[PDB]
Amino acid sequence: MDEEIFDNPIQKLNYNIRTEESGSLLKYLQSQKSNFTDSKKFISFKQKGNDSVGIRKEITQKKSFPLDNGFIGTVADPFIAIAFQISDRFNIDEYLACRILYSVVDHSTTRDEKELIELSEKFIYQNRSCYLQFLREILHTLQSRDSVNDINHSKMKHDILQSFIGELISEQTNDKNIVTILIKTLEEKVKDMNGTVNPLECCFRVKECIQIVECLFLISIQFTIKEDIIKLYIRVLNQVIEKEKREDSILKKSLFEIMFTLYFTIFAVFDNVKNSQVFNAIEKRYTFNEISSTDSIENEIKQIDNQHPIKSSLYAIFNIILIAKENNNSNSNSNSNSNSNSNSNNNNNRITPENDSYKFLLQAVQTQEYQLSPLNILFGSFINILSCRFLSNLSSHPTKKDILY
Amino acid sequence: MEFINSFNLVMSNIFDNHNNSSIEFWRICEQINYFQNLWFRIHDDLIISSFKLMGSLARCNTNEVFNFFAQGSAQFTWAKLFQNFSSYAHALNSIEFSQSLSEKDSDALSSIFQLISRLVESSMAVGNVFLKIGPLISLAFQFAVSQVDSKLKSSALSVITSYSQYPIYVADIWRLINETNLFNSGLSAIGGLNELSFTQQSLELLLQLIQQSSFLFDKSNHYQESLKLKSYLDSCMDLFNLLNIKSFNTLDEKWKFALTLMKIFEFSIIQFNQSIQNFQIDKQHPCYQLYIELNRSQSKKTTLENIIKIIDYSNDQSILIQQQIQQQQQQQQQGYNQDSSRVILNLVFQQLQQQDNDDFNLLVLKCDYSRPIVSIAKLIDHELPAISLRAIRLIYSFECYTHQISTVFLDSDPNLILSKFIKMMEFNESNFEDFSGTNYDQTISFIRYASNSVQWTIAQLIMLCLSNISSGRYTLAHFLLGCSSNLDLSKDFIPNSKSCLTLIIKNVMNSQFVERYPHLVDCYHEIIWKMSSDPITWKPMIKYIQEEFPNYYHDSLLILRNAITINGSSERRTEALISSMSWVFKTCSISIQNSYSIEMKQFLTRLIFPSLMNLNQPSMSPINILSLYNTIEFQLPEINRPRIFSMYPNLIEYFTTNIN
Repeated sequence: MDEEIFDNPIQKLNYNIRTEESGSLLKYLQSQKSNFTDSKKFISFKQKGNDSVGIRKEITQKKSFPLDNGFIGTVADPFIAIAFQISDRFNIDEYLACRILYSVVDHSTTRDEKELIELSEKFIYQNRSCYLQFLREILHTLQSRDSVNDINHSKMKHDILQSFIGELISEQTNDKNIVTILIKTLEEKVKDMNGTVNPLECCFRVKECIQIVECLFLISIQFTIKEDIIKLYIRVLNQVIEKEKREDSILKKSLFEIMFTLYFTIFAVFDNVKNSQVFNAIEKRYTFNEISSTDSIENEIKQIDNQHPIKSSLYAIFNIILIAKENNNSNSNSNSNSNSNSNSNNNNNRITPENDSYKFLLQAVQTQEYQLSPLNILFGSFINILSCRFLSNLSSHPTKKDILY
Repeated sequence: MEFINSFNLVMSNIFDNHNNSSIEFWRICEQINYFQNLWFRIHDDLIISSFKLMGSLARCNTNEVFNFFAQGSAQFTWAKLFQNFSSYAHALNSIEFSQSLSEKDSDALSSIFQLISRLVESSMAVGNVFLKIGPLISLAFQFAVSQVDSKLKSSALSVITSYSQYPIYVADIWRLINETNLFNSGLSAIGGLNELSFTQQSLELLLQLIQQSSFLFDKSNHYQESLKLKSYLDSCMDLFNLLNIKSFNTLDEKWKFALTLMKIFEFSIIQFNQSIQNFQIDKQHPCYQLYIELNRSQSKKTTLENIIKIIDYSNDQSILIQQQIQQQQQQQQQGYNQDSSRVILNLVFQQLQQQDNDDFNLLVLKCDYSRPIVSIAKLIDHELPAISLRAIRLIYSFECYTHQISTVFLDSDPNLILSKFIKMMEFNESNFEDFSGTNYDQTISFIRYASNSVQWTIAQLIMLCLSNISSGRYTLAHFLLGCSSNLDLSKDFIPNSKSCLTLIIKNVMNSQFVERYPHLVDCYHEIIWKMSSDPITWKPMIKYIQEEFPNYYHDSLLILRNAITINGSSERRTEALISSMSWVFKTCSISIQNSYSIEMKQFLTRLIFPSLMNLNQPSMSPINILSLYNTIEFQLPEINRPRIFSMYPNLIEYFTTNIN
């Protein structure tokens, strides 16, 4: 990582996807698996080692540090002081802090202490995201139909990329698993988000939180998901709700886009329980997601707060999905006589229209075009209930349900 | 009905952007019979939103939305909607003729007019059936004139704008505008914040009309109507002078209002320039007033003054956007200011493209530019190449009239100007994917053209200011190449500096730059040759080659010879590489004649004339005199006589041009 970040791993990824052999792409992804399976690298540099009190003497007494290709960067005492201040201000390893300050002196004309320290701050806050964006561009290479035409001539590359993320998703120690790493990283990056202490860091932390949920979204329209990861998505969404309630107006748009894309990640997991299909990373075939403990997930949706319209809209969606799974399981039992009439009442009491639930579902669709295909899958499902239940029951002396529907 | 209205309004907001995801959505709605179950017995409160959803879908599902209200199965149908419109119009007309609507009616007739406009935006064939269901244009004029809501006036006027997209209706729409006097309110400087939507739609109607009516610039027949066009253009000029005084609800409204006015002026000056023949500037032309309020030295000075403020403010904005890209998810709000800046740089270029002309200079033979030039030069490194290339091609014409952009840049900050040319001349190897694909999309190609034209236009700007040397003159070429800012050209270059010269030589010795851009390398070598063959600068130049670039005559012959040797190249790559190879030989010839160094001794005796005994020293096809000769291929092409000279022998000297 602390070497690889100067090596532009996103340009080298895109070369590995376009121009390289499948026999090379497979090697590069297998080494990079060591950055993805450790939640301390994935969006964080090499934080200070215990004997910084040795390393700072070594740098001061050599007056040099290691660059790449074996080069020994010889440096004056003011550069060593600025690199030590960068290493303190951000608590990073001193040999990285010298390399960052060097690259910031190469790629600028500026020479006041503060210019080099803000350019280093911006280098640190942007380039700490390298593996999140490396994962994002693989996930869009797996998602676009269009680069999938270019790659169909070499389709073994798409099978390799789908197998590679399949190994990050199949992984059995939950704490290595890339979906759990994205989840935990979102929990802490959202938790400690605050524009009133460093607004520059907070804007990069917002971009990181959006791109974490984008990676979770793309994974949830491409791969099968383990039932308790769905329960984690609902818990992080509830923590974004309790963050949104507390932060000022400025952060509310960014928290709302993070919150909506998580809400759509939960819908993407759920449509794959009946209509869509995704790559089963354990069976290496396409399947549905299975949901076995309905009443576990329903009691996670019940642990969302009662003040936020997301609760009743997820509860409406979940009762739509329950009724969509029930209305399959009826049809094999068709060799049974006459006695169905009683049960009709229950599956019409499940849908009380709680007014402002769908008003969140409106306000949050002011969002980005990569969601439009999943949005049409939501709307095709949604239109099925609008046509079959609501338009079919509007009365010509409208009640307090008809004024609602 | 809260929930169904809510769903319809967000589905409207998606498909309004011409978004092809509508086509899946429509077929899904048909398979679920959703539109039938909605419209067979729709309820009063659902009407407004359901017609907005249909008016969004009507952009890309034009035929299907039209057929749905034609098939007669729904609670609304085209003939029944036209019966409602004519009933409401006759009710307005008879209330107004008795002196000599609800809010839901307004927003519903507004969204039904919006749908009817959309079914004409995306189909003349549907408009050519609507006019057979009733007199829709005349009904729209009645709703635009009578005392109704500004929303309903603008949505009725939108239907008139979508019929004025087709010249066959433009003459009768224009007749009806001048009968109804509509623009005598629709272009009102005085009209308030509530009338801003009717003002904007009237400017958009005027823009859409002029783009379809050359007859409004005529005075041989249409003198009665070009006079009326002037009355509307002179109104648009005080609206543009008021553009920093009149109020808006947002900044996006202001820049859409600016962009419509600027595009009226852009097309009005094109239809002025296209009307001048054989010196005869007709002083009755409607745009001759706009030409006199632009080409000029309270509101009757602020026209050019407000244009210059938008050139200054587009530099305030490019500096603020190169900062705020560190935060902005906000690109959607930039575009109206960026396109207003692009149209301003088109219009200034269309004031120069009457003086970039022999007829004007042959007319002159019978008869503070620094701030404008410098606020254009600050846009050389603009984030859109279609603005950068406009600033550079404006500076090209401005140097042709003056030969003094050299002093204007020294009077300023020459560092902040020269660094913008350098920032455009720096080679990025990653901006590359091959032009070998036959499927030349004009959209993607115009962006790649606007990119790669920048370095070509900077190279040709340096070349012009080397071809136009009366001896000893410092020029914008000498400025860009970094010749001494003391004007004396007989002084050495500054070593390790960045000028365009330091980049020209370092791009020439990049083999990928030579393989990708051979005509730009031929041009770059003609710069090197001219700076090495002028009687003043040759000594500074050849000294600077020997002090910072001593390999230059080996590495350039190596790279050019290899780039020629690549089989499957085309005649126009081979052309420029062989032209470039002549310039290397002649530049080397002056260096040998006047500056014979120990590197030149080693170059001749180990590479060009390699004496046999030297081959046995392991203690340190080659480029020898004979391997150089046969790289030029002295089989010249046997030029066949053009078949057009056998069709038009009387036009040979008209169909050729002498390069001199």
